[PDB]
Amino acid sequence: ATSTTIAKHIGNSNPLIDHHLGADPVALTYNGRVYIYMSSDDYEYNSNGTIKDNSFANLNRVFVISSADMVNWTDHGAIPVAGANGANGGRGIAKWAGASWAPSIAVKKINGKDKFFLYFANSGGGIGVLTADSPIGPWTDPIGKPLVTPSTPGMSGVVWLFDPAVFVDDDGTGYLYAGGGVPGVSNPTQGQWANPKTARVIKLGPDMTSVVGSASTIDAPFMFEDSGLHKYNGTYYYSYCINFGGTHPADKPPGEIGYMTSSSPMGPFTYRGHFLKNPGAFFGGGGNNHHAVFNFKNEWYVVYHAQTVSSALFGAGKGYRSPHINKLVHNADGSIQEVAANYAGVTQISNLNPYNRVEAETFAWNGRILTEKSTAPGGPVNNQHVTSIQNGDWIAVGNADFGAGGARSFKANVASTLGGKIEVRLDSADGKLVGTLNVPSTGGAQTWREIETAVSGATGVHKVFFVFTGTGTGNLFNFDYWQFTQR
Ligand SMILES: [Ca+2]
Ligand code: NA
Ligand code: NA
Repeated sequence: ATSTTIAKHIGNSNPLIDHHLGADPVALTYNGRVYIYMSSDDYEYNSNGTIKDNSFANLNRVFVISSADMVNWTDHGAIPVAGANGANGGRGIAKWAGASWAPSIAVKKINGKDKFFLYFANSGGGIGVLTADSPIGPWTDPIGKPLVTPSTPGMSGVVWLFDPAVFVDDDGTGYLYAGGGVPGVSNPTQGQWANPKTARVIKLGPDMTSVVGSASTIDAPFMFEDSGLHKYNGTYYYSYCINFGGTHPADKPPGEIGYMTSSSPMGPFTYRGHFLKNPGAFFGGGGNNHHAVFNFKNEWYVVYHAQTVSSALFGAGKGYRSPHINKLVHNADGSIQEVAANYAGVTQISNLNPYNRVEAETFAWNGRILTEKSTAPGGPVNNQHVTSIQNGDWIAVGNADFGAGGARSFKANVASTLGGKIEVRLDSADGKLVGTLNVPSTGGAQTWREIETAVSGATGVHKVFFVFTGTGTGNLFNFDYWQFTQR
């Protein structure tokens, strides 16, 4: 192992991923996994190949990752949401939409079957929705145009119609929160900064792809954007990013996450405080806040973004964002403690079972690879592979539990022009070697073979490193999935 981690260091849980970016995160909790959906931040370049500032040109897909344990993330690749102005190569799902910003996600049992709803902002041109039968798709546009526009009843007054947050209440009723922006265009008055009145909540129909009645105004003081709704102990918590303009009182600090409570999902809400400081208060690279509060495996957390990957790569954040998660604490009086955002992040909550098929694109740490959609036959929905593997690169999983009996062998599905090796190491990238898998020439980068090799010394709970070596300079092989066999 020679390659180093960009930003997510071995033993640390933030950022969630660093092999690519992901902005404006939101969380779905579903059947033992947490899925994070993100805006498709990707590095933009000047004509001479130098990095430039993010201009949101690439924000036309939704990136999806998931975890059972908060440390190992499965990369589910990208939903080609926007389909206007070319797609997505003609493959965009929402043909009327040029962008898909700031996704929100919901699940609802309909007709005794779980259905999934992905919402997004078409820049400021309105909020759309796609549906699927799985949290990872495939996705359908059941409407063919925005779900909500400025002409939706109650939506008049919204300056920026974006950052959706959709909540399915305990009675099954869906609610959409959206909006932001500050009225008064170039120079808002002090009062316009303090009460923009651009936050909205609208009740959704039973089908989650229509609205009922009109939108209500949520008078979020110093509203900016980044609506959020969670429900704790019977109380609804509307959270949002506070704006940066005008003078601000001590209790409504610019750019921090504010929150309000109500006994009803549509209000009236009462301002309670703030629980997340600006990204730059904790990290390198600065940036504006975006967040979602969620309860996964019976603990409360907040997913948010920071510019921690671009900052490490370039020495400035340049508007490129990455996901983070930290614990969120409610007090006895229903207030929320300041979120201690950091790199350490959340300690692994359960072990990984190495004896099932584990996607190669399920990993906790990596020393510089990429993931992309795979040509491998079979595999889960939107199956990816690990690629851009050069000599010295590696990936690692946290706390694989080999058990007392330990592993007998190691299988890997690979595709290779020239061939190479996978070293299986415990604890560190230079750690105990338990096996070496010889990757043959398989016929090329799109011809797959599952290879098996011996393992010994793999018992109990360890980080596991897959260290890639070979003589070639470019790409040694593509790596789809692996599996250990029990002794
Ligand atoms: Ca795979
Ligand atoms: Na959001
Ligand atoms: Na690489």
